[PDB]
Amino acid sequence: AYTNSFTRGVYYPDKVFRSSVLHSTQDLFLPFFSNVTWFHAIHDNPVLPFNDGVYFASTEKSNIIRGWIFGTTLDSKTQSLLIVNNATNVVIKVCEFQFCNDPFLGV
Amino acid sequence: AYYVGYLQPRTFLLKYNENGTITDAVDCALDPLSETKCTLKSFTVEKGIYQTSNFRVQPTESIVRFPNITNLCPFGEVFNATR
Amino acid sequence: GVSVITPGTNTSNQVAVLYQDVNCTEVPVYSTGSNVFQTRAGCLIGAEHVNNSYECDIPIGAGICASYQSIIAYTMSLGAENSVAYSNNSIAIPTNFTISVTTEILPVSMTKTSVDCTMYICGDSTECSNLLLQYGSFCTQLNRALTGIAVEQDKNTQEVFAQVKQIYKTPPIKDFGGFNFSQILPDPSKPSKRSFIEDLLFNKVTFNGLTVLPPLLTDEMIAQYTSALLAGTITSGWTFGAGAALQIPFAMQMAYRFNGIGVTQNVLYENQKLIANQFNSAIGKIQDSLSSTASALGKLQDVVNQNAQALNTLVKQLSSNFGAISSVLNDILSRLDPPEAEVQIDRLITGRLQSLQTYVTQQLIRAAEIRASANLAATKMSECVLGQS
Amino acid sequence: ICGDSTECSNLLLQYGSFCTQLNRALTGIAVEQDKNTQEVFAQVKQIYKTPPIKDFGGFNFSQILPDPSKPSKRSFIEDLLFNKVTLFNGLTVLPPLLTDEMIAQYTSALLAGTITSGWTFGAGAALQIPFAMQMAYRFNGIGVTQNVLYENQKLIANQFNSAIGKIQDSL
Amino acid sequence: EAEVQIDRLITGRLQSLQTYVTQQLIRAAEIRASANLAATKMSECVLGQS
Amino acid sequence: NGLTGTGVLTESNKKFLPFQQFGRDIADTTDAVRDPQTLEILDITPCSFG
Ligand SMILES: *[C@@H]1O[C@H](CO)[C@@H](O[C@@H]2O[C@H](CO)[C@@H](O)[C@H](O)[C@H]2NC(C)=O)[C@H](O)[C@H]1NC(C)=O
Ligand SMILES: *[C@@H]1O[C@H](CO)[C@@H](O[C@@H]2O[C@H](CO)[C@@H](O)[C@H](O)[C@H]2NC(C)=O)[C@H](O)[C@H]1NC(C)=O
Ligand SMILES: *[C@@H]1O[C@H](CO)[C@@H](O[C@@H]2O[C@H](CO)[C@@H](O)[C@H](O)[C@H]2NC(C)=O)[C@H](O)[C@H]1NC(C)=O
Ligand SMILES: *[C@@H]1O[C@H](CO)[C@@H](O[C@@H]2O[C@H](CO)[C@@H](O)[C@H](O)[C@H]2NC(C)=O)[C@H](O)[C@H]1NC(C)=O
Ligand SMILES: *[C@@H]1O[C@H](CO)[C@@H](O[C@@H]2O[C@H](CO)[C@@H](O)[C@H](O)[C@H]2NC(C)=O)[C@H](O)[C@H]1NC(C)=O
Ligand SMILES: *[C@@H]1O[C@H](CO)[C@@H](O[C@@H]2O[C@H](CO)[C@@H](O)[C@H](O)[C@H]2NC(C)=O)[C@H](O)[C@H]1NC(C)=O
Ligand SMILES: *[C@@H]1O[C@H](CO)[C@@H](O)[C@H](O)[C@H]1NC(C)=O
Ligand SMILES: *[C@@H]1O[C@H](CO)[C@@H](O)[C@H](O)[C@H]1NC(C)=O
Ligand SMILES: *[C@@H]1O[C@H](CO)[C@@H](O)[C@H](O)[C@H]1NC(C)=O
Ligand SMILES: *[C@@H]1O[C@H](CO)[C@@H](O)[C@H](O)[C@H]1NC(C)=O
Ligand SMILES: *[C@@H]1O[C@H](CO)[C@@H](O)[C@H](O)[C@H]1NC(C)=O
Ligand SMILES: *[C@@H]1O[C@H](CO)[C@@H](O)[C@H](O)[C@H]1NC(C)=O
Repeated sequence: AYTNSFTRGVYYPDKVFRSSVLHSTQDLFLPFFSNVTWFHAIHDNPVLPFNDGVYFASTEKSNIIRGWIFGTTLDSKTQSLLIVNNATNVVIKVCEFQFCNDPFLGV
Repeated sequence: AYYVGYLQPRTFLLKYNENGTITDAVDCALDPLSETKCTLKSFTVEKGIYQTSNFRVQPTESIVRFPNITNLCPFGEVFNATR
Repeated sequence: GVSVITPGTNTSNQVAVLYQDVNCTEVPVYSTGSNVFQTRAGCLIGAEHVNNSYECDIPIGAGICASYQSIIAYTMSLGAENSVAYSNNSIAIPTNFTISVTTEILPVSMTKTSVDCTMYICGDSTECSNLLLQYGSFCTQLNRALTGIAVEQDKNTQEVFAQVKQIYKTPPIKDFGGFNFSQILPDPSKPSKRSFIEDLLFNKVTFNGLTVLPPLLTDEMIAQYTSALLAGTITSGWTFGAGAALQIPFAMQMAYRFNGIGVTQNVLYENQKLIANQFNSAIGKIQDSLSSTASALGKLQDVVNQNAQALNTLVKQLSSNFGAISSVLNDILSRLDPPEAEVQIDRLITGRLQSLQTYVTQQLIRAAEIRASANLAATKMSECVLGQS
Repeated sequence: ICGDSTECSNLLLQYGSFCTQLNRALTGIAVEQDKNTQEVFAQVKQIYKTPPIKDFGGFNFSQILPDPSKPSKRSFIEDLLFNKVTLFNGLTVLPPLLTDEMIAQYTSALLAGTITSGWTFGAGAALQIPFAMQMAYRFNGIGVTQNVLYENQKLIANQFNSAIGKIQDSL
Repeated sequence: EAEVQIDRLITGRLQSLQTYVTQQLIRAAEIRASANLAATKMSECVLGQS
Repeated sequence: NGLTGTGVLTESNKKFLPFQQFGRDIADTTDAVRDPQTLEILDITPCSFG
């Protein structure tokens, strides 16, 4: 499915401070009034290309969305970053892991 | 349910607040009004005519011409000399 | 080039785009858009065509122009049409009259400014100062013009305002034959002693080696000059501009002024109340005309904006690389080896010198234009105030 | 200065912002020319037409009024003036806002107004008056009494016609 | 060395453009003064008497 | 912290969001810095000359 991103995707380009001034900035932004996909976590965890930055808008009230996995081949050959939330403190690592066709979590 | 976007190298115009927070953003390659706002460096445009940019037509393909130049020499004959 | 005709983002956000000098068969939302109208100055897409003709406000060119009703483009009409029934034995003579008041705004001077000769292009560096000595006497050449311009502006203002040898004060008792001048005379309540119209005019409008000098004539003295001129022209008529000041009642001064333009002096004496009422109504109307309606002071705002934009462009040019490897001199000096450092600083110096030369030339042109306009204003002050035209 | 080149534009971009003024100056001078011509020619709020029957006390204005047989509707002297004088790498010439027809109409309106209404149409509304009683005004305004004109009308008309013919021949 | 050649060409062309712009500005100013004089003359000699 | 310059340091009253480091107004002219040791916003004023 597809959906219209009306005006989302604006972030502070720098760490400078300004007050009441019109500033023109050329940088990486999500274009206004664009097309965004829409996955469903019912009876989706597919592989999605990065392509120099990515957006993410998760609006699930239930605490189901947990983390992300980044890589270039998804194998122990090359390092793969990992971010996992423990509901009280986030853990981030970078070393390799062996790919599993069904990524999961366990506590 | 998690939408996924893809960033692109665009140009934006941002109006900072008095406290330093971003309160308004305007694109710059969407509509002619957006380009006019970019050139004028303001969010309000008064009545009139404005010069924004210019366009030119890009070439499609390439051609090249040369004379017939058909003067083949005995270079191709010595290789087939009987003796 | 391309252009965008819009009625203002206030009213609506609908625009029509015009491609200049293009027989737009190869035009590529607005790839086709609304009806295409091919004109003598290119082609316009986004506005329809009509066969009517009015007076417009957004000129397009070649005798055609567009306006917002959607948006419509037509051919302008020069004005209303009327033919007078000329005959060889008939005349028309007026039987009534009206008195009207207009306005006219004239600029006389701008802000006095100066720029440091060496601080702009060196930024407190000894090597820059050492290398500048090999470029001749550009410093005095680029420094004398600004002082000349400042002196010219000061003399210009002094000669356009100072035209009375004394200061006149209005009598405390004001009975000017029924006329009401209380909206022109200085208000004692205001500490600055400025008229109400002056207050409305004032309220209507709103370092890297460069500085702005303060003008010699402050606002209070200019206001005093204007008040003296106005009191003199009310009380003494116009004889105070030639010799001494000779008092004259206002009614007989107006009688003389009517007699000057042809109408006999009997008319004023028989129609004093109507004239007074009409003058009061007009002077009341001009108050609301100046207050409610803005954009009546375009010239001064244009001059201020042009000067500010020029200064901002000059100060922003300092961040250019100018073909070197860095935009700051100190980092180049402290990071690189001298033999190519001379080349880098030479490139920076020549670029900045070019920018300064361009700025000076633009300032000279603007000063000449302002001087011409102020000379015209001074002539108007000398002719249409101290007498009759 | 580049001719649609990539590396040329990349090298040029590092020279700061300088073409902005190099274009705004030309836009300013174009606006100045438009304002100049509009201010010089446009000074009447209406358009006047000469009456079909023309008897201006013996004067002949045929060689100065617009000719109703040309596509451009121009007078004779304008035609001689137009015929007397005769004259793409990133530069363009913009057409003027006011075409020739508008200028010709403005001049014709001014001429008709000054012929018929005298000088009363430049200070309010247009007031009709015969031409002879306007020539009397104009002589009385220079110190010569109006008695001279009314007794020497034919001589003045003949001299004016001869002078206008002579200037036509000279042009 | 192509960079140096391009720099030389660019600076020469920029100098020529600046000269042309300055000359055009001077001519425009003179033309404006002449037009103002012509407008004043027309206003004070056509609509009245001098 | 790398931002080097010359001027005079004064006390300020402006408010930063909890993540900026140094402010500015226009044309790359810093006018407010916070000291990392104490996290207090300051003001830079150009050193006087004339
Ligand atoms: C901007 O920042 C200020 C300070 O953090 C916010 O607080 C306001 O400050 C002003 C000035 O003293 C007060 O008049 C307001 O009553 C304050 N508002 C609140 C909700 O505390 C302010 O809210 C911020 N936003 C704006 C738009 O001023
Ligand atoms: C003076 O009288 C003449 C003769 O009637 C007027 O000429 C006509 O007036 C009527 C009245 O409205 C108009 O409808 C006609 O169009 C006029 N004729 C022409 C050829 O235009 C003339 O208008 C009168 N003048 C004044 C000032 O009333
Ligand atoms: C000349 O015009 C003025 C107004 O323009 C006339 O004065 C008006 O007279 C009527 C009736 O007497 C009053 O109701 C109005 O209030 C008056 N207006 C003003 C502004 O005073 C005057 O009567 C006209 N002259 C002649 C001779 O009729
Ligand atoms: C001139 O006009 C002003 C403006 O109305 C008059 O000032 C008014 O004076 C009366 C009593 O003097 C006050 O009640 C009003 O409030 C005043 N008007 C305003 C707007 O404040 C003044 O009286 C007039 N002068 C003459 C001689 O008639
Ligand atoms: C006004 O002068 C014009 C000059 O062109 C006269 O027009 C022609 O004059 C010649 C010279 O006599 C005649 O042969 C032509 O027949 C005229 N043409 C027309 C169309 O009439 C015009 O006759 C003169 N009018 C008056 C009243 O003297
Ligand atoms: C860096 O270390 C200094 C020294 O301890 C800190 O300064 C003290 O910070 C505590 C924080 O609770 C205050 O209670 C003291 O009053 C501070 N003392 C002085 C002399 O400033 C400083 O906060 C530290 N900076 C950090 C952690 O960013
Ligand atoms: C893009 O967005 C439009 C409107 O938002 C929608 O109609 C369309 O299906 C989307 N996808 C594509 C491929 O155009
Ligand atoms: C998250 O919880 C797991 C489960 O006990 C634990 O092994 C891990 O150390 C925790 N990580 C963090 C960062 O708390
Ligand atoms: C020699 O003759 C053979 C047979 O026709 C031919 O294939 C070959 O190309 C010839 N060689 C040259 C150099 O002409
Ligand atoms: C702005 O729009 C409002 C409402 O349409 C109108 O009353 C006002 O005159 C407009 N002002 C300008 C400057 O266009
Ligand atoms: C515009 O071009 C078309 C063909 O592309 C041609 O038929 C037409 O005459 C041209 N019109 C003008 C005004 O050049
Ligand atoms: C305008 O008039 C012309 C000629 O009279 C005609 O061909 C055209 O259809 C008209 N268009 C409109 C919109 O009235």
